Amino acid sequence: PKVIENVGCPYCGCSCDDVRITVSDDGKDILEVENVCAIGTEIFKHGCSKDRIRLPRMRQPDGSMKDISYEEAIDWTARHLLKAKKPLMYGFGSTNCEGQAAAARVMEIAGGMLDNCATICHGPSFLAIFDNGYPSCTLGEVKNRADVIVYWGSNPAHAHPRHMSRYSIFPRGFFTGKGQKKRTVIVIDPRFTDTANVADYHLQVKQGHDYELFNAFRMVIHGHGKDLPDEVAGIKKETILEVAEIMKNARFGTTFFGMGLTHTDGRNHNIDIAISLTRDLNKISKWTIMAMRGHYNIAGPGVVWSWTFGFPYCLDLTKQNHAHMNPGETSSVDMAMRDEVDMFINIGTDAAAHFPIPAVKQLKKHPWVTIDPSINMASEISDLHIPVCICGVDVGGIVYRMDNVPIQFRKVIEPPEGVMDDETLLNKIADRMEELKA
Amino acid sequence: KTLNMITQRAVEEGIAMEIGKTSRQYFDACSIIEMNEQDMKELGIMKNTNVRVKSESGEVVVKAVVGRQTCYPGLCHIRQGVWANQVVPPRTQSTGAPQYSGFPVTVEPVPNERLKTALELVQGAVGMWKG
Amino acid sequence: MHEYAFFLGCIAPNRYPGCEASAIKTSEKVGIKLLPLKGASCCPAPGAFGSIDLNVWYAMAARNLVLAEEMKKDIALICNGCYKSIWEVNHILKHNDELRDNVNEVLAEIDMQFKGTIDVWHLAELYYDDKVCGVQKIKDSVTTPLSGAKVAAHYGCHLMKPKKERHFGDTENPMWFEELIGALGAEPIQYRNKMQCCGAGGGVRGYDIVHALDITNEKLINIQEAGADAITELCPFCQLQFDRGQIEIKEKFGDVYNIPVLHYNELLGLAQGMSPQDLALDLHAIDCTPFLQKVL
Amino acid sequence: AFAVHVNMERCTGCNNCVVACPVNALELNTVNPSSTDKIYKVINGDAVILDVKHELCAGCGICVDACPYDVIQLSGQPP
Amino acid sequence: STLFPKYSKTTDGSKVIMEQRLLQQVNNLILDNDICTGCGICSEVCPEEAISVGAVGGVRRGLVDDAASIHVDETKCSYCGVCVIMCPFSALALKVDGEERLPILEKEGFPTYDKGTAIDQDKCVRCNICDDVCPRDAIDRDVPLFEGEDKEGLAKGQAVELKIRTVVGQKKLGNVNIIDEDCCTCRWCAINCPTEAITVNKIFEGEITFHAEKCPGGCSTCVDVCPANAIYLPTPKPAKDMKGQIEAKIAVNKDFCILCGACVNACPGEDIIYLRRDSVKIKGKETDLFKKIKEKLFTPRTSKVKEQPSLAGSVELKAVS
Ligand SMILES: Nc1nc2c(c(=O)[nH]1)N[C@H]1C(S)=C(S)[C@@H](COP(=O)(O)OP(=O)(O)OC[C@H]3O[C@@H](n4cnc5c(=O)[nH]c(N)nc54)[C@H](O)[C@@H]3O)O[C@H]1N2
Ligand SMILES: Nc1nc2c(c(=O)[nH]1)N[C@H]1C(S)=C(S)[C@@H](COP(=O)(O)OP(=O)(O)OC[C@H]3O[C@@H](n4cnc5c(=O)[nH]c(N)nc54)[C@H](O)[C@@H]3O)O[C@H]1N2
Ligand code: SF4
Ligand code: SF4
Ligand code: SF4
Ligand code: SF4
Ligand code: SF4
Ligand code: SF4
Ligand code: SF4
Ligand code: SF4
Ligand code: SF4
Ligand SMILES: [Mo]
Repeated sequence: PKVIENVGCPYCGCSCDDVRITVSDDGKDILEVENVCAIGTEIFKHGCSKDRIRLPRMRQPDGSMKDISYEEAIDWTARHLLKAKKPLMYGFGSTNCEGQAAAARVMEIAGGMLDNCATICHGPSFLAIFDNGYPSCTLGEVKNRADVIVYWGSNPAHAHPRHMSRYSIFPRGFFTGKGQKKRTVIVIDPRFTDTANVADYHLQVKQGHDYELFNAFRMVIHGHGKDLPDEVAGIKKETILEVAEIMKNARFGTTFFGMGLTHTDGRNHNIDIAISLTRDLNKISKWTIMAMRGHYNIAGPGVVWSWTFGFPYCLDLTKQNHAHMNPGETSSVDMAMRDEVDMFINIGTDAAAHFPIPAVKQLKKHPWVTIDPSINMASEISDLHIPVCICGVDVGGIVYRMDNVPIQFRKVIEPPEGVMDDETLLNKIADRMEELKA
Repeated sequence: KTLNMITQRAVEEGIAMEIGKTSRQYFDACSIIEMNEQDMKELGIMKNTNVRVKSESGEVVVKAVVGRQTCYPGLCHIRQGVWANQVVPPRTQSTGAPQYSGFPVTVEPVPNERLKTALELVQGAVGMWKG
Repeated sequence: MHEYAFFLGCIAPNRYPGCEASAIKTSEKVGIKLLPLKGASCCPAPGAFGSIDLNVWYAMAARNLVLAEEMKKDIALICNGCYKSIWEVNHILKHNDELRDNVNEVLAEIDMQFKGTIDVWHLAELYYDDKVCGVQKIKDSVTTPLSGAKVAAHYGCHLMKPKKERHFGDTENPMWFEELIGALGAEPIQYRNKMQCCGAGGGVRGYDIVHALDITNEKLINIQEAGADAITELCPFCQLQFDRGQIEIKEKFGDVYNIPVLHYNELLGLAQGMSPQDLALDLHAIDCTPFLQKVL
Repeated sequence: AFAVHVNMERCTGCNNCVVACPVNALELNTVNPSSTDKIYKVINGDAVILDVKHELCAGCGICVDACPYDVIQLSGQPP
Repeated sequence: STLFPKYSKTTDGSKVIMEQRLLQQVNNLILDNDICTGCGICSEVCPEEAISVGAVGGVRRGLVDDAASIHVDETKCSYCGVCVIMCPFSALALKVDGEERLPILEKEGFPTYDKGTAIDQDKCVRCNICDDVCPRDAIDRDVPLFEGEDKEGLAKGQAVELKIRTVVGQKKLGNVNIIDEDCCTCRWCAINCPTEAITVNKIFEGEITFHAEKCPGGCSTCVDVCPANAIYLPTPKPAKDMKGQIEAKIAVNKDFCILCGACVNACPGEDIIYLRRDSVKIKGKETDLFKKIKEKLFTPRTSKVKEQPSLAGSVELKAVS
C-alpha cells in the first residue's frame, strides 16, 4: 500500500513513464499496477516474482547446468574474451545507457565486435539516415501540433500499444484542442491492421512495392503527377492524389515507419525514399519523418556509441585504436553467416529465438555466454548464464525514447540478494581483464 | 502456391513472451499461421489444423488459422518468434536485416502431426535436445 | 478464477476424451479452473445401478462426494446422469438424517465420513450463471464465429427433471441451452418434441436396444425434419446413444441421417479455436466432416 | 445514462478509450470543469469502468469507435 | 389470465414495429430507424409518457445494434398518433389495420405543422443546388437528364429551346417539388437557391447558444447527429493568421438550426448547449391538449452529466429556470 508514482514501463519504444505501482508493505511485492498496457503489466508481474535466478550457471560435461559464483563467471568470461580472436557482443536493446557505456569499455579492452539490435531492426533506417538525413521531431511536437499522421508500414496497436493514446492521435494538445477530430490518419500496409481500423484512410499496398508508392507520391508532390500510370503498387491514382492533396494541405504532418519498410526489399532505400519525400514536403508544409524504434533503450546504444566511437552500430573494434563500421561487413548476422566470429555474448536480447536458425547454428560452434535476468532461448543454449538486474524494476537509470528524448527510469523493487546489475558486471569484467594484463 | 509471406507482431505475442519464452502462453501465441480464407479454401486447409510451411531455408509445422487483420489473397503471416525464424531466409542484401517479411513459401496441409515446442525446435536445430 | 473439482465420470474419459480435454481448456479460457478429482470412480450410474440397489447407489455417490469434501472444493460435472447421481445424493443426504446415518456407518468401514459441506454444479450451469462465467463472457471468449450452422439442442432429462427437485425452471420449453449455442454464433433450431428422452436412460440402452433405438429414432427424425447440421448435448450417455445408435439404427433399421453429435464443450472448443485433432473428433462413429466444412 | 461493457479478455491496455471518452475529457480540457468523474481507467492492463451505476455515459460511441480491436459493446437499451 | 391483448415489439430489419394484437383489430406504431434524428419532440409530446430517448449518438453513428434512437413502451402507448403528427422528420407512422390511418386527424382533433413548402415553377431554373444542399432527401426534382452524367434527356442542344438564330425566351424543362412530409424546414435550399423560388418557414422559433469553452474537444457527436447540419467544427486557422486568437471548439448556424433538440440529447457535456423554443407554427385551430404540448415543448433545456441511476437506459436533461 505504498503507491509509487512516475515509474517507467521497460518494453516498447514508447518508454511510457506515467505508470503507478502499489508496492507491498515490505517493498518487495507489487500488488496493483495502473495506467500501463498489458505487455507492461506482465513485465512488472514477472519482475516482482519470488522464484527467480540468483546465481550464474555453468554447462557441465553431462549437459546439465549447475551454479557457480559471480567471481568464477567473471574469471571465465575474462579469460575467454582475452583468448579469443574476434569475439562478438550482441544485444543492448534492453539495458540502461550506463550498461551500454560499460560494454563499450569492456570491448575496447578486449578488441572484438560490438553490436546491438539495430542491425536486425532499424539499422537499415540508420543507413538511410546516413544517405539523406533524418528530419524528425520529439513526440510532444506531434502531440501538440500534428494535423496529419501517417503510419507507413507500422502497426502501433500491436507494436506500441499506448502510442496512439499518448503521442499521436487521441490526446488533445495545445494547437490541437479538438483532439482526434481534426487529425487525418493514413495507414499504409498490405494487411487491414487494427491501426487501419482506427484510421480514416487506408492504402492497401502490395507487399514489397513501397518504393514505387513513394516514387508516385513524390512525382505528385513535384507537380507533374499526371504522368502516373493508372495504378501504382496496387493503389489507384485517384486515391494517391487524394492522400497527396491532404499531405500538401497539412499544417504540420508526421510520418512513422517500421518493419514494413526496414524488413522488405530494398531495406534502406525504402527508408531513404521516405526521407526524400519528407524533405520534399517541407517545401510547402512541415513534415517530419520518425522511426518506430522498438525496445525502450534501443536508441541508447546509438547515442552512447555515437559519443564514444562515432558509430551507432556495427563496430569494428579490432584495430584497438581506430574503429570501423560497414553494416554489410561488420554486422552480427553477416559475421555469423561467414563464421567470422569466435565468441558470442548474449547481453540484453534473445539471439537464439530471434535470429534465423542458420545463423544460430553457425554461431553455436563457439562458446556462448548469456547475461539475462530470466530464462530464455539464449540462456538455454548458452554455456553459462549470468543473471543481471532488470532496468526500470530492480535498477533505474537513463533510457532513450523513440525520439532520443532521455527518460529517467526509477527503481521499484530491490533485486534479489546477490544479483548485481550489468554496469557493475561489465565493470568487474573489465577490471579482471586489465588484471590479466591485456 | 508461391504464397508470399510476412512475419510480424501481435499483442498476444508480446504478452506471451513476457509471460515467458518457454510457456504454454508463448506456444499458443506464436505457433500460428494467419492466412486468407480464400487461400485456405483453395489450398484445402481445414481451419485450426497443423500445416507444413516450407520455404527454401527451412520448414516448420504450424497451426493454420484465419486472422482478423485481413490478409489479401496471396499473403501469409506468422507472429514473430521461434517458429517464424525456423523458416525465415537469412539473406541480408548487405544490410544486416534478414528477409523478415516477403519471402516465398509453399504450404502443405499436414494434420495428424504434432507441433514442435520452442525448446525442442531450437535445441534440436543446435543438437542439444536432451528430452 | 473460480476453482472446482472436476468429477469426470466414465464415458467422457474412456470414450470421448476430447470432451474432457476441451472442458479443461475452455473452462480455463473463461474464468474457471477445473481440478482433477483424486481417485473418483463411476458415479453409481443412476439407471443401471440405482435399478439394482439404492443403498449402494447412495454409498458410492457419497464416497465420490467425500473425496471432493476432503479436497474442500465444489464439484463440477459435464454429464446429466452424473449430475443426477452426485447432486441428488448430495441433496438427499443433506436433509435425510437416517440415510446420513446409514451411509456413514457403511463408509466407516473405509475410514471415511459424509458431512455435507460442498455443492455440485453442471459445467453448462456454471457457464450460464452470471456470477461465474456468463453468456456474455462466452461470447467474448469465442474467436471463430461458427456462423451459418443449424444446431439442434438435446437437454436430456436428468439435468432439469423433475422440476420439483431441481432449480433450472421450466422443463416444457427451456431456452437457456439455446442461448449458450447462440453465444457461439451457431443458430439453434427448434424441432418437434425437443424435450423427449433419448432412450438410453434407466438401463434401457442395455436391456432392450431396439426399444431404446426406436425412442432415439423418433428424435433423429424430428431433428432431420427441422434441418439440423449437428446435435449439441450436455450428457455423455446421450451422446453415446445419438452416436452409436445412429450406426445401430443404420444396421437394424434402414435409416441414414449422418448427423454429427457433439458435446457443448466440444463446440465451445471449436468456437474458441481448438483443432479437430485436438478435440479427437475422429473418435465419433458419425463423421463430423460436413459440419466442419460448414463452420470452417 | 447507458451501460458500456468491456471484454477484458481481448483488452490490451491501449488507453485510447480513456483518452477519447468526452466525459473523461471534461476535467482537464474544459473551462471551469463541471464534473470531474471518469468512466474508464486502465488498471492492471485492462479498461475498468468506474461508472458502475450507469450515470455518466451519453451513448456517444467515441469510445466504441476508438478501441482499435473492437472490444467495447455499447448497450442502448435500459440495463 | 387473459391473452388476447398481445403486446409485441419486433425489430423487422430497420423498422421497429410496436404492435397490439386483438382477434381482428391491430395497432402498429412503426418507427423507421433510418430517419429518426434523436430529437425528443416525440417524448416531450407523448400524451401518455411512453416514448423515451436512447443512445442517440451511438445509434445515429451506427455503433449500436440492440436499440433504436427511442424506446416506446407499447403497453402504455394509446395509439393516439400525436407522436406521428408532431415529429418534424416523419420517422414515425401509425397503421391501424394495415393502412396508415390517423383517426385524430380524420376527426380534426389536432393541428398539424405548417412546413409551408413550395417552389414557384415560373422562377426555378432546374439548377441542382437545392437537391445538393438538402440535408435530408426531400427534394424530388423531376428533370430529363441531359448529356451531363448520362445519355441526353433530349439533347445538349434541346436543353435550350433553339430554332435551328436566337434562344426563344426560357427553357425550364421538367418540374421540381419538395416532399412536404420530409422537409425539416432547415432552409439550406431557400437561403442558397439562386432565384429565390423556394418558400419554407421554420416550424420552431427561439434561440440556441453554444458555450464553446465547455466542449471537451474530440466529441463531434453534436456535429454527427445534427439533422440540418447547422453545427460545424470551426476550421483551425493557418499559421501567420492566428493573430493570438486560438480557435473555437464548436459553433452553430442559427440560420439552419431548426430547434430540434438532437444536439442537446446527444451532447455528453454539462451545459454546452442551451435550447429554448418560443413558437411552433401550425395549421388547424388548437386544443387544450395542444396548449399542454406547447407548454411541454417550450421549457428551456440543456445537457447534464451524472443523471439519476434509477432511470438508467434513457436520457434526462436539465431544467433551466
Ligand atoms: N520472424 C521474425 N523474427 C524477428 C523480427 C521480425 O520482424 N520477424 N524482428 C527482429 C528484431 S526487430 C529484433 S528487436 C528482435 C527483437 O527481439 P529481442 O531483441 O531479442 O527482444 P526480447 O526477446 O524481448 O529480449 C528481452 C530479453 O532481455 C532481458 N532483459 C530485460 N531487461 C534487461 C536488462 O536490463 N539487462 C539485461 N542484460 N537483460 C534484460 C529480458 O529479460 C529478455 O531476456 O526480433 C527480431 N526477430
Ligand atoms: N506485443 C509486441 N510489441 C512489440 C514487439 C513484439 O515483438 N511483440 N517488437 C517491438 C520491437 S522489437 C519492434 S522493432 C517494434 C516494431 O514494430 P512495427 O515497426 O510497428 O512493425 P510490425 O508490428 O511488425 O508491423 C509492421 C506492419 O507493416 C506491414 N508490412 C509488411 N510488409 C509490408 C510492406 O511491404 N509494405 C508496407 N507498407 N507494410 C508492410 C506489416 O503487415 C505490419 O502491418 O515493435 C515493438 N513492439
Ligand atoms: S506502450 Fe510500451 S512502454 Fe508504454 S506501457 Fe505499453 S509496453 Fe510499456
Ligand atoms: S459512450 Fe461516450 S460518454 Fe459513454 S463511455 Fe463511451 S465515450 Fe464516454
Ligand atoms: S480502447 Fe479497447 S483495447 Fe484499449 S483499453 Fe479500451 S477497451 Fe481495452
Ligand atoms: S420526434 Fe424525433 S426522435 Fe421522435 S420519432 Fe420523430 S425524429 Fe425520431
Ligand atoms: S401514439 Fe401517442 S401515446 Fe403512443 S407513443 Fe405516440 S404520442 Fe405517445
Ligand atoms: S435551387 Fe431554386 S432554382 Fe434551383 S432547382 Fe431548386 S428551386 Fe429551382
Ligand atoms: S428546407 Fe431543408 S430539408 Fe426542407 S427541402 Fe429545403 S433543404 Fe431540404
Ligand atoms: S443545431 Fe439546431 S438542428 Fe442541429 S441538432 Fe442543434 S437544435 Fe437540432
Ligand atoms: S457540444 Fe456536446 S457533442 Fe458537441 S463537442 Fe461538446 S460535448 Fe461533444
Ligand atoms: Mo526491433
